[PDB]
Amino acid sequence: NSYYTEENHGPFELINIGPLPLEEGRCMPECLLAVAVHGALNADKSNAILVPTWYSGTSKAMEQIYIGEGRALDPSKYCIIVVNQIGNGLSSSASNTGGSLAGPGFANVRIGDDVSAQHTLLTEYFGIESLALVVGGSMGAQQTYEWAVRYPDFVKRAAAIAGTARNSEHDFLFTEILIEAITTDPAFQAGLYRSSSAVAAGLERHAKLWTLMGWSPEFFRTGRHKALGFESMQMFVDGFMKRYFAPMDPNNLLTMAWKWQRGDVSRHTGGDLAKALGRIKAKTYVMPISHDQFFTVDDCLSEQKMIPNSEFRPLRSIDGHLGLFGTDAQMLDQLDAHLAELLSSPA
Amino acid sequence: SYYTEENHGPFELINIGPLPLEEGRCMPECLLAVAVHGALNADKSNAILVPTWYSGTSKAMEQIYIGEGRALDPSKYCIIVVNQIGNGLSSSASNTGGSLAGPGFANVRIGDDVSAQHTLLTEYFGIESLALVVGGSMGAQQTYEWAVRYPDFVKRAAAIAGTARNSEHDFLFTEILIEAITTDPAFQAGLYRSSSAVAAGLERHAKLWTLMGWSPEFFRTGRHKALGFESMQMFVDGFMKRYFAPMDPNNLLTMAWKWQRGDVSRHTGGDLAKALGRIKAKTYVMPISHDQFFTVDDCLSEQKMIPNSEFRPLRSIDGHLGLFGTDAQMLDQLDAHLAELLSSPA
Repeated sequence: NSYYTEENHGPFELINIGPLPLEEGRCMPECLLAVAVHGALNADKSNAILVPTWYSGTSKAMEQIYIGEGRALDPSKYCIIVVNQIGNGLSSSASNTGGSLAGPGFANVRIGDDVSAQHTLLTEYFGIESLALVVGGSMGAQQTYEWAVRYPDFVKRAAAIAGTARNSEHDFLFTEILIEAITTDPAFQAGLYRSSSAVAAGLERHAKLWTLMGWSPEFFRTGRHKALGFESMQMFVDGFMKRYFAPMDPNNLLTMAWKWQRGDVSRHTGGDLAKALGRIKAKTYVMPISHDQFFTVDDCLSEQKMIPNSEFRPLRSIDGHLGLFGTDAQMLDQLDAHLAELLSSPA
Repeated sequence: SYYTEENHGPFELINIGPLPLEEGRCMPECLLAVAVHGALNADKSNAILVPTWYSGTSKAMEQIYIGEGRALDPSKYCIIVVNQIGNGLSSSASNTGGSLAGPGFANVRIGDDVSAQHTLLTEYFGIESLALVVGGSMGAQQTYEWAVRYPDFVKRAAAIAGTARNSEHDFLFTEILIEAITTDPAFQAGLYRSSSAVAAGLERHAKLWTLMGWSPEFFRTGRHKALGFESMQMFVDGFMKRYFAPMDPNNLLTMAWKWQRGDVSRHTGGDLAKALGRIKAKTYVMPISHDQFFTVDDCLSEQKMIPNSEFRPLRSIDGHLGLFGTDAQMLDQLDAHLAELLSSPA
C-alpha cells in the first residue's frame, strides 16, 4: 500500500483497456495497465518499442537501467513503451483490485493474457500497427516470444534476454520451491494477511532462495558481493536481497510466479514447440546470460535453432541471472552493442 | 525402522569408549558402525578407509564402489567403511539415550569423526598406516581432515566432489535445506515421535535436492528418463522423495550442521594454505564437472595449495548426485584414477 506508489515507481499512467477474458476461464471486469512512455511516435508510428517487466519488477527498474539517450533504447529516436505486468502491484493486481478479485481471490493470469492486454493497448490507445522491437528480460523475455508467435506480423524485431520460449521442468520446480518459501509462513493466512510485512519470514526465505540461484558460485567466489559494498554473504543477503523483497506483496509474487511457471508459447500449437517457433517472422536475437542457473545457455541455444533467421548472441557475466539489475557495467555494454546491431538490421 | 540391518547390513557395532567432542560436550560411549571388506595382509599395509557422506550409510558405498573388478578390490585391500556419527547406524540422535537423545544430541564436527576413526583403527584394528583414504562429499571433508590431522598416517588421499574449507554459497545451500524441514510444525523442535510425521518437511527437502543435486543439463537431455521415469514429477516422487521419506529429521540436521562447518583451517587459525601444507600424502582432487555447490573452481583453488597433489576432475552432467552411481561412465573415470593412485609408490 506504501511501496507500490508513484513516489518510487513513477512516472506511469493508468489506462483502462476494459474487460479482459482470461485463458483460465475467469473474466476481469476491468483491466488497468500501468504504462511508462519514453519518447514520441513519428508520423507513420514506426519507431515504437515495447518493453515488458520481469518478476517482482516494475517499469521503473527498466528505465533506470536500459533506457537512456546514450543507450541502444534511445527515446530521442524511438518511442519506448514500458508496460507493467498484470499482478505486479502497479497494474491490476491482487493488492489493488476490489470485489471477488481481491487478495487470494485474484484470478490465474498467464503470459498470453499480458500480451493480449498489451495488444489492445497499442491499437486502441496508441494506434500502433507494428512494433519496431519487442525487448524484455526473464519474464519479459517470455512475453517477447509470445508476442513474436501470437502476432508474427506485428513484431518486426525481437530481443529475448535471459529467458526461454517454453519454461522447463527444472525451472518449474525452482519457482514451486519459491512459492512454498512464502506459503510455509503461518502469517500468510492463505493470503488474508493485513500487512505484507507480517509475512516477513516467508519473504526472507524467499530472498535467500534467490541468493542461491539468482547469481553464480563464481559471483561469491571472486568476491563480487564484496565489490558491491557488502563485507560478507550474511550481510549481502540482508542489505541487498532481503532489502529488495521486504516491502513487496506476497500475493502479487505468487501471481507472477504462477504465470512464470507456465510460460509456454507451444500452447498455440498444442505442445509442438518447433512448429510454434517456426511461426516467428521477426528478426530475433536470443541473448542468454553465461552464468544463469535456471535459464541456462543450453536451454536458449536449443530454442534458437528452431527460430528462422535468428542469431545466438549470449552475454558474458559471472553475475548470473540477476545481472539484469545492472550490477555488471560490462554486461550492459555487450547488450547495447547487440541491440544497436539489431535495430540497425532491416526488417 | 529404516536404520536397520535389512537394508544397510552387514555391519558390526564397535564400542570405542568415551569421546570428548570439540564443542565441549563428552559422549559417555560412542558406537561406530563398521563394514569390513577384504582381509589385512601380513604387515597390515593394505588398509583403505572409506567415510560415508550426507544422509548415506556404509551400504551405499559398498553397493557402488566396492567390488572385485573395481579399484577398491576386496581381494587386494581391506576396505573399512565407517558410518558417520549421527547417520542412524553409528551413535546418533535417534539411537542414543541419556542427555544425547533427540535434539539433545551434541554438535558433532568433522574432526570428531576422524578422531573416532583414528581411535578405532589404532586401538582396535592395530593399523599403523592407511594405503588410501577415499570419500565423497562429506566423505571428502573427512579425507582432507585426515590428511591434515594425521599426515604420516595417510599415504594416499582421494577427495571426490568435496572441499577442504566450506564456502559461503555452500553454507547457504545447507541452511535452506535445514529450514525446509524446520518450517514444518510437525518437527516440534525435534520433539516429534515419528520421522514420518514430518513428511511435508522431508518432501521439501527432497525437492530442494532435485534442484541442486544434479544439473539443468541432466533433465534437459532426458537423463532421468533413461533411469526409468517418464517425467520430472515422476522422478521427484519415485526417486527423490522416496529416498528421504523414511529418514530421521534430527539425524539429517546433525550431519547438516557438521557439513556446514567443514574446515581444516581451524587447526591453523584460519590459515588454509598452512593447513593444506601439512599434507604429505599423494592426493587426487576429483570434483564433478557439473557440481552446483562443490564446484570445480572451488576445488581447483584448494588443490593448488596441496603439496604433491594432482587435479583430476570427473566429467558428468549428473552433477553432485552422480555419486549414487547413476552415471556408469563417471565410475569408469573414478576407477581409472583410483587404480593409478593405488599403483603409485609411497
